[PDB]
This record gives sequence, C-alpha cells and structure tokens, in this order.
Amino acid sequence: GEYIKLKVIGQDSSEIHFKVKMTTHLKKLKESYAQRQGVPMNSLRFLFEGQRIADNHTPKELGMEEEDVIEVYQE
Amino acid sequence: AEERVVVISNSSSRY
Repeated sequence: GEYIKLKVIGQDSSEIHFKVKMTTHLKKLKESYAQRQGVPMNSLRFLFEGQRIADNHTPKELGMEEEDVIEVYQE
Repeated sequence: AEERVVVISNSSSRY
C-alpha cells in the first residue's frame, strides 16, 4: 500500500516526520528517532493519543492515518 | 528548522 506520514513531536516541540506503511512495525520508527536524537531507544516512550506504542504495534493496529501525531516523552 | 521526512523502508556472504 501507500506510505502514511506521521509527525513525531519531541519534548522540545521539535518535529521529525516518518513515512511508514500500514504494516510497518513501529520499532523501526522508534529506532530511527532515537538514533537521530542521539539517545538510547530505551530512554524514550512513544505515545499515540496518550497510549504506549509497542515495538510490534503497526499503524493498522493503532488506527493511524496520514498526519497523525506521535508524542515522545522520557521513559 | 527545515522539514525532516524520514522513510522507513545469504549465499553472497563471505563471513
């Protein structure tokens, strides 16, 4: 299918957008985000509508759509 | 800040 574009918002209000397929495991997004922030992945928690995103959550499981937001907080 | 969009995408082995 098509990529959807998600906005990942940091604690400092910075944004990195990610294109993922509906079947992508979101661990891949978490890894890339942590890499680009220069911090360990396990130091961060990733929330969708306030709910914790699991490594093996997919956008399809979470009901995500184009331009949905992920928030990142410290673990 | 500029926009940032990241795309999340054996027999040859020698080790």
